[PDB]
Amino acid sequence: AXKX
Amino acid sequence: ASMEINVSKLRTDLPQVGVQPYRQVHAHSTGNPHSTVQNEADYHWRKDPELGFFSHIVGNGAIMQVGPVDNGAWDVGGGWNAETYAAVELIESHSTKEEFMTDYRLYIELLRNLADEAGLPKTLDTGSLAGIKTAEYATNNQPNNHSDHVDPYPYLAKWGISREQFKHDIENGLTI
Repeated sequence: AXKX
Repeated sequence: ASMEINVSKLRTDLPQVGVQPYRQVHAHSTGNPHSTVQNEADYHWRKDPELGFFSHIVGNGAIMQVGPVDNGAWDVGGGWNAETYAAVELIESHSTKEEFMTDYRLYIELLRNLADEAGLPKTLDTGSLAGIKTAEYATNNQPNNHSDHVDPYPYLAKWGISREQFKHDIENGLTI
């Protein structure tokens, strides 16, 4: 997963 | 069988991301060869959300809802964060193909169900904004991308599920  | 979802680790304090309508369900895998579904849920519960968060985890024969749906998410590292209706993580710690398949089936079924719940097409990695998208597809296609993630295809390939098979299962449903 990944906000960036 | 009835679908069962464990909501014990649903992290309500995660941030609002974007606004309805959310056009996508995101298919992920954990990239973690050793963690169980509970390990993933417990880490997700306490972690800095900026590192990435999601809504569901599938593993060890269980489905856990760990974050809100219909909320957006910081799951794909770019503009399609604001399209996340739900984001599902498949665990990667299976010892055997049989154990993998139990969870893979739940994963397909849940991804389909979440798309239905969201009013979205049960399609995989199409060009249309709406549908089920892999992290790979988001990385490669979303605006303002900052991710290098390409899940879940590599893990599916480890256990002999091709790109075409995954697409077929999402789009037509499982068969024997």
